[PDB]
Amino acid sequence: EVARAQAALAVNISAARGLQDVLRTNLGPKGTMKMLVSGAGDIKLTKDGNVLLHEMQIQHPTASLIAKVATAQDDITGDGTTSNVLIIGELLKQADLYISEGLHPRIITEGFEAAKEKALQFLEEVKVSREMDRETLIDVARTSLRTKVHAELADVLTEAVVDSILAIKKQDEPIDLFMIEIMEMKHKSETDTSLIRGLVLDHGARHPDMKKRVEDAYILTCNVSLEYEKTEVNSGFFYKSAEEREKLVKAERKFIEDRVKKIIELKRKVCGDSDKGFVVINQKGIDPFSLDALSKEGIVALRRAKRRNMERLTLACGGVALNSFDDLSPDCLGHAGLVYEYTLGEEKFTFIEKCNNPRSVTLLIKGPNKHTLTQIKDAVRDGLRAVKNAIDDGCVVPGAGAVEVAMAEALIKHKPSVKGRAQLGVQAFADALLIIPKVLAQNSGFDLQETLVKIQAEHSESGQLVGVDLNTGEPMVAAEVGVWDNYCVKKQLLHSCTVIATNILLVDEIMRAG
Amino acid sequence: AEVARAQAALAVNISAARGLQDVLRTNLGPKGTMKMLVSGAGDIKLTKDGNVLLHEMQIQHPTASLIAKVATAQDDITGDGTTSNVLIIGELLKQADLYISEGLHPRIITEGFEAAKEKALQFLEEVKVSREMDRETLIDVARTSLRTKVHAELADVLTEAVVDSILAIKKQDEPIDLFMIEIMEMKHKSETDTSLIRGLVLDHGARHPDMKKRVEDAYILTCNVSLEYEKTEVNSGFFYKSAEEREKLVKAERKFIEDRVKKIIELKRKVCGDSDKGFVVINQKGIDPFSLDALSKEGIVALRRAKRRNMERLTLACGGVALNSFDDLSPDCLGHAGLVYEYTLGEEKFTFIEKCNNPRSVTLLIKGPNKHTLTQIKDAVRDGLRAVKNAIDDGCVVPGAGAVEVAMAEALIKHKPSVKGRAQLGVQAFADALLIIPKVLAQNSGFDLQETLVKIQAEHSESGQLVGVDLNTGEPMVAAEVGVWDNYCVKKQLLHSCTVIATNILLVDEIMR
Amino acid sequence: MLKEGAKHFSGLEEAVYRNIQACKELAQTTRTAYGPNGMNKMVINHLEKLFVTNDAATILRELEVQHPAAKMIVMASHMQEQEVGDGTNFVLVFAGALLELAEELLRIGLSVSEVIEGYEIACRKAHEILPNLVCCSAKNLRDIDEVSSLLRTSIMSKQYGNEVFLAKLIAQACVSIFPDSGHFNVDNIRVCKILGSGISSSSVLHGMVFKKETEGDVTSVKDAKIAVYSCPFDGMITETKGTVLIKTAEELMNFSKGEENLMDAQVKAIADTGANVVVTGGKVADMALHYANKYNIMLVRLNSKWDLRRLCKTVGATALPRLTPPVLEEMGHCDSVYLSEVGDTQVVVFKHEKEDGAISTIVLRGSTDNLMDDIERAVDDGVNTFKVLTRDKRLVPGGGATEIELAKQITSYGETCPGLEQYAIKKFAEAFEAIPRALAENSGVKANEVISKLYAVHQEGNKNVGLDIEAEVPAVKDMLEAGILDTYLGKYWAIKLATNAAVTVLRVDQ
Repeated sequence: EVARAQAALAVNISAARGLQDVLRTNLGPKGTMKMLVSGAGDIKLTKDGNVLLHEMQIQHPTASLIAKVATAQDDITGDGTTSNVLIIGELLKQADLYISEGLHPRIITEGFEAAKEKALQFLEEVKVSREMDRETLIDVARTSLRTKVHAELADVLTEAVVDSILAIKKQDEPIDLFMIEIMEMKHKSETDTSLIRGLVLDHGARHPDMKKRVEDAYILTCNVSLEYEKTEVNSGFFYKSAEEREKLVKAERKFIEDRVKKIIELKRKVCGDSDKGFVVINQKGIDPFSLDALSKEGIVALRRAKRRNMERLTLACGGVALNSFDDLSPDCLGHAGLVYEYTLGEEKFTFIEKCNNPRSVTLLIKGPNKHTLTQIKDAVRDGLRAVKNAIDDGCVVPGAGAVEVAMAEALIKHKPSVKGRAQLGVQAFADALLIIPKVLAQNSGFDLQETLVKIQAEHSESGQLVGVDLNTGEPMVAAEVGVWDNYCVKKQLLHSCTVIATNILLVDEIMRAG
Repeated sequence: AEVARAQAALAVNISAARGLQDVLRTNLGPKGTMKMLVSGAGDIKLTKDGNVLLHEMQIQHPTASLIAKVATAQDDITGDGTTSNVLIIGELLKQADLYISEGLHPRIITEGFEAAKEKALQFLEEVKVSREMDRETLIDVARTSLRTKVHAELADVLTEAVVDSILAIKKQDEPIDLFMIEIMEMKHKSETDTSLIRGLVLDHGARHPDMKKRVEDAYILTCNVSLEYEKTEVNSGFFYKSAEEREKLVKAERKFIEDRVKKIIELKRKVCGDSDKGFVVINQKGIDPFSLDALSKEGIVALRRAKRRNMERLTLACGGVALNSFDDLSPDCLGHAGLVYEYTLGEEKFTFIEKCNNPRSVTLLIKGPNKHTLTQIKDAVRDGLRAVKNAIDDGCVVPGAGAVEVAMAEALIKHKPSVKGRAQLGVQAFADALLIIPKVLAQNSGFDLQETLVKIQAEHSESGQLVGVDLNTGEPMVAAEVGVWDNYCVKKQLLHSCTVIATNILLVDEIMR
Repeated sequence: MLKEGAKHFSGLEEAVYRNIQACKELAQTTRTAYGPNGMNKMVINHLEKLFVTNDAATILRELEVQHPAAKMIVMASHMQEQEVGDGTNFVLVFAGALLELAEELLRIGLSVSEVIEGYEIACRKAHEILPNLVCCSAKNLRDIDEVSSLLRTSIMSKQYGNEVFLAKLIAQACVSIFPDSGHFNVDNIRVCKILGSGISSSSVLHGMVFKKETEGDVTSVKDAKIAVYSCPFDGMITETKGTVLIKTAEELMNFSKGEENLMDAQVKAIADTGANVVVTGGKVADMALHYANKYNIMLVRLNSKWDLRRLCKTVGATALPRLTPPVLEEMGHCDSVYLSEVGDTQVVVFKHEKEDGAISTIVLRGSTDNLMDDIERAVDDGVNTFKVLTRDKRLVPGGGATEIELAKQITSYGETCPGLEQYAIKKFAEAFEAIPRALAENSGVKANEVISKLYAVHQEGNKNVGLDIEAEVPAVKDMLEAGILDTYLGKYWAIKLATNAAVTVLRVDQ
């Protein structure tokens, strides 16, 4: 099967319409929630420009490419992937009309280029070098969370967000590879979310109150078996020779009492007293008669620890894995400043904070253990990836449409490349910019024409970056509202839109192959 | 009955009028095309003209009834631009479709149309300049105005003929012609040939071997219902009430043939001298051959088969008294023509009346035996006679060919129609509907239609100069130095007619059958 | 959809109509599921077994849907049921008619976010005036009458005909013994059906009630250590082997001699280790039995899966089948072990009493289990209704009289504000109205006869409908001043959780 002269372009642009149309109410606080039950046949609550692409069982080849293109944007920005979907179908709308008038796509693609770098010239003009103060970091974190979840949930979470990124400035890191551990607490209300500087251990040491308050924690993150499986083999599994299998039994019970006695020599090796604590995090279960005997020695011994916690506790606190408890100095182990066993739900959740090195900060959300807990998981994830860009750049800009009409004023009125061939592509380019402020306010009730004439005048009047209030439908100045975008984010959505627009525009045949 | 009450009811309405415009998009230009039109009984007609293609034959559209109404008033007031008015409203529906396709009110689009006209009507005062009543000034307008309506080779043979016809007034203030309009078709060897002669041409001359051909100070005796009766100006039947009453009439009729040629020849001795001055008999009806002997041997140019329409303009052409009798009423009941001459070319004898007391009736002698030419060469006359008369009625002519269209659209820059932006809506679809006349020509030419249209705008913003689109290349050029100038009477009226019906379309959101 | 992509189950028609239409049909069976009921719901199961019930949590778990809007809300109805008792009937029927009103705002042309935030302002203001509509409290939970006054509404929400005898009997079976100062059994209140002795002869038996027949003599002491075993004792029968019917019967006698001395030592080692009662989830061996009578150890002939797990929780034992001589790793907790004849059946009675560690178990006696397993559903939410985790439960008007008390406030509050959220506050007061309109249609009159009066009475708190003639023609029934009460907390979550579900399911279009 082949796709000829008109149809190969037409399927590409028509699919970009309804993709943009369904993904309309997903950006900003006007952006509505979405569910998939047709991506995996499960009750799923999902919101992102990229994540909704990855879950839906799409067969149109353009949206499959955009899921690849916005992935490169989602690796840096997160949110803004749903910003990229809106501008593509609008950009394809104006240029198709010129092709509907009869025009080469390449001369418009030629006009797509010089229109872009004038906007890229305008991005240096419109960037606003603000400080990376916490309240300035709050306003970025407010508009990132209210895009995905409620504002009442956002402001509780915004308290926990902006403090961890100030902790990664202690490590002088502009990006976020650690301090991004999302831990989830068994609750029924997701209204609560706690911030722990160190880690959160998810277990509670079957005989409790061994040592629940440890002021001097010398951590051992190991996985030593004390409930050891005892097998008699002659073939690698159970065999028929009853004479042979009997002689191995006498050494099997000598392994359990071996690992109990090794704990006693290690406590006197590290601490020397009971005033200084000692914490054993075992990835496996521990004997409760050992948990009675270790509790009297001044040892708390946490059991059945998660294997994901096993590496991260070694990074921030410390403590390496063994299968013995041999005499080790505190140099071989790590340290934590404070250990407290917290309880909420059917499991005890031991808090472990103020590490040997506070390198990873655990974001502990509470919730009803639903997809709502999953929906607040990726919301704060994209909340952290947005303010990741804030530590990257120096210029935090009022967004939400403030730059969008400000570009299109300079593009249409001032021909950058006054030769008429490229200004045709400028007209499609500047009209592509209008789609984000005009339709979200039109969704809010004040239609698109009242919003555009207000924000074009006021920005041309003031020069102050008036944005759009997505909760009234009328333009309000985003500098005081706190709906802001980064200099890192706004470049890439301009970058990722243009390159993926031109190549699908410059096709003429889509042939079945392979 | 059935109802259609939705936005689709408007959507069917706006769809029909755009497609009918794109059929007429083939027309309107020297690079535009003639449209072949065939009647119900079949008749080949090659017209580029708007009203003839619209009002005569059309297909079933409710919009076709609507556009016939507004192109009537354009034909009523001006008689030109009946091609031009269709192309505006087709695009005017097109960009206005997009905002209701986005979803907006039909009335907020409507109200921006009125402010669009008012910002442009004041601009019509700016863009026109005072041009002269010179012949050569009207030469540049006529050949330009013909090429938008008819063909350029049709424009070249008529450029000298149309301008000299309308110039015969004495500052008569009228926008179209009334008595200059006289078309005498003629079977020729040349399909395309045009002769302008001052005065009225008679559709059929007459010849006797004793009849004169050139007469001067020709005293016209305008004549009608014929020798068989007497003192009649209208025909009559015969008495059938008795069998003898049928017979007694026709026995006397040959005596009245004698008596009425007697009154004519005795008036020629009295008024014309002996034969010293010319004498002309113009009979509406057939000439009996006995009187064809008696009149022509007197020295009288008698004429045969006139129209009663020709009788009425002959009263204006002689300027004196044009009768309808043969008998002697009074010697001062004769109009005066200083020169009457019958020139015979082809199959038909054509009698001219010249030295007119009123230079108000001229006649284009129209050549061509083939009807499809003879229709088309006649169709170029009537639109040509009215449009140039609009140019001489106007003291100010607009420079045309699309140069105003980019000029107003830049001058319709927004935030000046700013009340809620709903006025910015209707001016914006208006400015894009301005550009169709540069869009149609570079479509019909090379130099792709919107690729060079923005190049017109880039040059027009430079120094405010009026730049147009070439009729043969599609290349940018100044409209003033080239002289591609449209009628301002078309251009002023064009804003009114295009505004009101696109308003009326947005008032129609329901259709019932 | 125009292209090959975009797999979705919602859209312009389907999100506006069919999501609400799916929530309509689930709420269609719950029109009469809270308060006075004439409504009954027969179900054959995934087990394909005939049952009739009036608890939606039993119905909705049998119900399946592909609509995620219809799927999500029944989890929030569980969240109220996990927190408070009955009112899980209310969460679906309140939010169901709530969303139907939201369609009408979408008929007009209102934005969805205006409809989203509209009920949210209405949710907060109603939660402000709601503790001002607290009319009483459980001042004495030790009193039988004040406890039974709360319980009559929740039993009525399963059946009006058994609201009064059971509310006494539950207080007679003592949820009253909990101070509720962090004291509430969730599985030591577990209702024990005893077949026979028809449903008005249902009785009271504090501490763990086991229907299984007591085999052997009674325990040596009531302070006995309780040994809870999965299958210690067996019973022998076999069939034809690999070569059919084995070559002798001597090894059958040789295996039978050691089998008796095996279960001789099993009852002996339990007697040696201190446990004087054995719990057998498997059957009873005869050779095990006649040594257990001399050892004075009480035996249970058989136990199900639920019998062992309550014993492993309450006593604290470990359940494993002993193919070895058993030792005590079970740590017997109950200090009183009785045998009682409940329904003329040998009933194992375990018992201990503590301040915040007591046990008090509901037992029912009825001539039909298929009747009595629905009667316990009236008990199931009623016991959890006592879990407000407070003594003074801040009692509000029962029956639904608070709904018209609230709806007067909310549409007045909806009139005062501006906006397009303005209309959804007024529609929120209409959402209180739909439930007594649906109940009065089971009472036997039209809704407009009823709902005119309950708005016209005044801020009163008392005026409502039951299922009497006073419910029908005057529409005035003392569902506050005749032993009909509801608590603040069950009313607080059921409005809250129905709001957060309906706001959630409204935004989605995919």
